[PDB]
Amino acid sequence: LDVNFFDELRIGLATAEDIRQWSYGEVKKPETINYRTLKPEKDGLFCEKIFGPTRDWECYCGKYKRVRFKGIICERCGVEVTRAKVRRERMGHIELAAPVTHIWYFKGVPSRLGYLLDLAPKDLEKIIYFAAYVITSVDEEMRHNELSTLEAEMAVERKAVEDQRDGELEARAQKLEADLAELEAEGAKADARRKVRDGGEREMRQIRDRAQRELDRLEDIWSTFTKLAPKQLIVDENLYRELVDRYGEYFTGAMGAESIQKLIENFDIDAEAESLRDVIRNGKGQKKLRALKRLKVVAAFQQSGNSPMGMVLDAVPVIPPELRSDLNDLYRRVINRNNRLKRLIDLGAPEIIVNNEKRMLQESVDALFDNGRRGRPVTGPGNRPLKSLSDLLKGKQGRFRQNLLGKRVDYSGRSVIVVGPQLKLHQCGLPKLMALELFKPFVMKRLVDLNHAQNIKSAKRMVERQRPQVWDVLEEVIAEHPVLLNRAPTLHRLGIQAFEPMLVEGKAIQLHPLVCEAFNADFDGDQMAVHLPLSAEAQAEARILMLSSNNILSPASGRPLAMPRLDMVTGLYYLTTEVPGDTGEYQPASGDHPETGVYSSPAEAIMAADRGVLSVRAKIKVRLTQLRPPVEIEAELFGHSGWQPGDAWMAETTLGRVMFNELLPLGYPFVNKQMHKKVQAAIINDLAERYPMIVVAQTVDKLKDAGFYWATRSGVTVSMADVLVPPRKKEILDHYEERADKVEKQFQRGALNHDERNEALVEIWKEATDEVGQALREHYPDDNPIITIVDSGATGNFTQTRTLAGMKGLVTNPKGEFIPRPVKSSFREGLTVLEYFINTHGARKGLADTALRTADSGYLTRRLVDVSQDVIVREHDCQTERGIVVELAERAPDGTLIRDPYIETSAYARTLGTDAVDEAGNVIVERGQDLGDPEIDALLAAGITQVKVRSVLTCATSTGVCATCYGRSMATGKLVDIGEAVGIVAAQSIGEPGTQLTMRDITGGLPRVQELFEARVPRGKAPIADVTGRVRLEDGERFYKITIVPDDGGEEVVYDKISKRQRLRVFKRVLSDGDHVEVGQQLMEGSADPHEVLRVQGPREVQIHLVREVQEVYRAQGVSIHDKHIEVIVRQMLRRVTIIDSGSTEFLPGSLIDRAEFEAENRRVVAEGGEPAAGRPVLMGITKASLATDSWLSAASFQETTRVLTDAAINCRSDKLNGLKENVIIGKLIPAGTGINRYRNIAVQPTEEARAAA
DNA sequence: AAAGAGTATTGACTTAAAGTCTAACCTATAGGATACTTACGGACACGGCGAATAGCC
RNA sequence: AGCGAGA
DNA sequence: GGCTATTCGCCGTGTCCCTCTCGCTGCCTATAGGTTAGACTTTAAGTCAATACTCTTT
Ligand SMILES: [Mg+2]
Ligand SMILES: [Zn+2]
Ligand SMILES: [Zn+2]
Repeated sequence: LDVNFFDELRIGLATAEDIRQWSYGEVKKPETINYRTLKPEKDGLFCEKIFGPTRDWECYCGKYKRVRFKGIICERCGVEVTRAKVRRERMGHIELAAPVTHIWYFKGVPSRLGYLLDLAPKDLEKIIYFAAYVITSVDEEMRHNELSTLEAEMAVERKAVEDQRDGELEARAQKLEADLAELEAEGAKADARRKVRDGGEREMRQIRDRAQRELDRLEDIWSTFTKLAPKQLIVDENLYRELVDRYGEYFTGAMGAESIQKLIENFDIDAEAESLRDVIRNGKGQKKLRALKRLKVVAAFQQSGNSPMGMVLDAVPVIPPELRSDLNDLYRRVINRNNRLKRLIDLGAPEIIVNNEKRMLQESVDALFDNGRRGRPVTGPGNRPLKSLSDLLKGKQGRFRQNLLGKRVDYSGRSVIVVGPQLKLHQCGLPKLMALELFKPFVMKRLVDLNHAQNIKSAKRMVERQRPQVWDVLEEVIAEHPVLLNRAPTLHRLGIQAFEPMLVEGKAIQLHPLVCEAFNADFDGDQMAVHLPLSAEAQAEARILMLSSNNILSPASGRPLAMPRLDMVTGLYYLTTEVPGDTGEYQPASGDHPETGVYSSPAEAIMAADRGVLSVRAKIKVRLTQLRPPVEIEAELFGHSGWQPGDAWMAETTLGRVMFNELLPLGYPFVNKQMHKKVQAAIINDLAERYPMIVVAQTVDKLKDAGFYWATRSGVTVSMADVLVPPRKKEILDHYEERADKVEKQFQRGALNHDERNEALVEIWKEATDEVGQALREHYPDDNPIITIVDSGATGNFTQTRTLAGMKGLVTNPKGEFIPRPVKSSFREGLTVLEYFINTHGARKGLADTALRTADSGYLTRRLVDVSQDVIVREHDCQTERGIVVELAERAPDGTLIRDPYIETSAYARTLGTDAVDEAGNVIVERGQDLGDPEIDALLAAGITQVKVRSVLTCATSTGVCATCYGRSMATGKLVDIGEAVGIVAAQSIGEPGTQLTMRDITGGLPRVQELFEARVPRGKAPIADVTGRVRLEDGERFYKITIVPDDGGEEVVYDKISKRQRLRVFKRVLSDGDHVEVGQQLMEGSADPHEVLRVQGPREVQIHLVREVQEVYRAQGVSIHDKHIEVIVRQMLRRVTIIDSGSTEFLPGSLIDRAEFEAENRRVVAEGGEPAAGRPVLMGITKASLATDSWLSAASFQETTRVLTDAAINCRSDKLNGLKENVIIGKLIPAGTGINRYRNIAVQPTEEARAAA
């Protein structure tokens, strides 16, 4: 059977010997099962004598029927009596009467047979489908001697044909003499005599033409010989049969697959490989390019021990009888045609019939291995293609991406989800029936242990009728058993989290609200699947790694994802905001009474608020004795070691803020700020950074509770009366309609064309839009429900508010342009019919655009994951000096350090490569620090901008990356572990903001991202500066010519065809003709292809370019992704070098070889004679990088299955099963996280003191 | 010390099963001779190939 | 195999 | 003067197109051999039942 001894997996061409070695028999009849008794036939497609017994442990006839007869073969029927399941294991084989060629190596462009034999594809096809003869052997020296003899014999034949030729000419002459005698002897017409005479000499012209035909037929054949050599096709078999009958010897010409077999027999690989290598080394140009193409496959066969006989097949293997009859029918066709061929050869048949039958057999094998590849697919009942033996493997519905990496699983459930706010963050409701069913084994065990049932089957009966006693035991068993909750699609790592389940009454998984965002799961009919870990390892993994309370911060940007939002944030905003002039406010008036605003303790404040005296949102002064004061008050009152739990201090704030601040931990200082969602996020981020995660969970949960309660009390409701239109709307409408009418009049006088007036109206109405928006904003009070919800950060944006009251605005044309009408009505006021009809365009287009974009995003994520499927941490530190530089703050022209806007995703969570230096002073922060917020603050304060940080790009470790160079784990909040699969995390983080990554020709959306990671030359390829020099732009419409005089160098280069419509990117000032340029300044407007920038500026500059561009496109929509994930991908992109000089070491020119292996070869060859094989770095798309891996089982799982398997087979490639996809497919443990060889084999034992306790 | 039950004998009766033989009834194969002798989306990418010009035979 | 539908 | 090679264009074929879930319909005749199936005649295995003696329990 099989064990863990799978260290290496090998694929290769299977020779006929191997095929008949695998087979346990030889099916030779097209009979599946008897129509009447319904049993397999002898020697059929389901023969029990071959593939085993249908029902286990008896032969066909039944002489032996029990287990003790194990491994015995019954003499009567020959069935080996054993287990029945072996029918899924044993193979047959069909011994083809004539050879056939495997399709994959024939039709898959480039035709590997064609390249191996150097036969043109059309030619080869005509050979192997019996349409044109091919020679396979020829003669040499005796060829010379009989060529002289044959020169004499063709002199004889030419003389004979010329003799008949002149005899025909003389017969013409005599018939012409008779004709002229008739013409000029009898009385005939003046022209009729010349009619017959012209006709006669016309007959002679055709006779001389026939002569020329005979000449041709002889000398052309002689010329065919005089330069004859094999592998030479001959169409028009008439010439072939002529040659054979005249030249039966001196060549052997064949037709079909066996012809190719013979061609491969008389084919020495070493001589052809040497000749091709010589041609490449000395010959240049297109000829070299083809010769290189063939050398690929020719070397593939040379280096490996597999001979090219495997391409032509003598026997076809028979898949075991589980396929069970679409595919089976194809097999029947093959067997029918093979048997008929055998009979035809036996009886003795004309060449035509047997040749046609051979062609039919070839076509049948073709259809079997791949139906529809060549010619129309073989169709079945209902006129549909038969699912060929290869269609099982390819596509979405192929075996690789429906059944191997993705499987359906037992012990799982699914239900709709309903918000439950009463649950703790680490809990999830689970309906009683679903839990009972899922846990039916465990509850059975417990109720048999409890003696509620006598035995297992009685217990199973007990549960199947849900007897009343089986609920208490159920509560006992479910306790302390984690469960995973997935919500498809799992866009990112936080799509699946482990909760502790709890029973709930009715049929609905009660989810915790705070994790809603993590799932993006919103309660209107989403269905969340539930999975149940079983093994001790799985339960530990779920309880520890996956627990919902253990994953608060996003793995992408680390911002808290359990943060309160929507309702809770609104409640907190209402609680912590301050309303001057409210009841119970503070007033310091004296001379008549005290301030009457202060309170002894917060408890006093709540007791007053219970009375209708103190509002929760009034300014007051409370003597706090249990909340830590802010930094300044602590530093003033206590200064050094203020022990707050007993100390008291006077706080001038609102009671609501006090009630809030009690929810934070004891150590957190008093905040005293209005709780915008932003401020909440900052608070939670700081809390997670400082305090342990469990505290973060508890605080977040308390926050949710308070938020919901106070949102209920917040008094936020929507009514028409609460939606206040702006009173100045009509005046603005008139004011801007006046300009619109003016533009209409100017157009009606021909002042401007349609496009110009469309743009003018667009501008006028957009201005009107902004004006009414401003009027509405300033018209609203602050306490309004709508402004309250929007401005608190709870949800929605002011554009929606403005559309709700005021004016919706310009509506998109279904092409994408702007309707110049535009809509002038608020939804509150109610849109008119035509305004609504115009509006529908935009919404329908948006909905449509969502679908295609999510499809493309999913595909992109698949690509990125595959490329990064093997980027996992391996070492703590490589100590590599190399690093990248990040700018941080930029010097102000007046002199000042303004923090760079995009610092939170660039330098945060990075390890310093070199010690910081200040004014050539001491080190503020030395090498090897996480560079968390205080560090960057210190650097900014001291006055340093550029800092050298370590990154994955400049990581010295060959395998994966090291912990330090990668930097901080964004999710865990500390340094990375030695098993984290940072590659998968990176890719998923890039892909997650898909769809929400929208757009508004050079691309700028998800297509632009794809292009950046695909290395595709952009459409708007703006030229870039190459060498510093004064520019001499010339004027060419669509073909700007651009000269640049090199500062030092060679020759200025002019760019023949560059688009004029672009706008020159500004330089040190707008870039203009006559200006000295840089080595990288973008000349024109638009992007630049990354290959060019690489070739100009080395690997570092192209790296920085790619990261900057992708980050830009993402930032353009406001999604924050840390730079490091991108760095990981671009690192994966730059790992291969192109070979210019082969040196003398097995490196074909143009080969894409890994840099680590490149260096290894170099250190191998420096000794024993040095031949440095020069190479240059190169940038290759994500797809190519993935498909260039050293693992065929992963590349095959990825895409374009047929080609990758054919290539790997020809190379006899062996997969070492080191990646993640592979380990998934074969079902052994991934080498990542808890699977690597340092954790996978930990030894655990008690202590000697513990043994003493025993 | 007595009685009842179990562990044996033996014969007597009984029924499944099973090994021949039949028979008859399906079942698989071959053959049929006046003369006729031709069907019925769209984008990316690479590799197999138009149009040109110059040099060499 | 084909239809329709939810997220 | 013509053909081929080194240089461009041009066109054709192949590959890909997110995930998860729910319900419903689609001529004839002649030979020879197998074939089990079906009944007859054996068994072989099973069931009943008389009898009696010995051992254990009350
Ligand atoms: Mg929803
Ligand atoms: Zn048998
Ligand atoms: Zn490193």
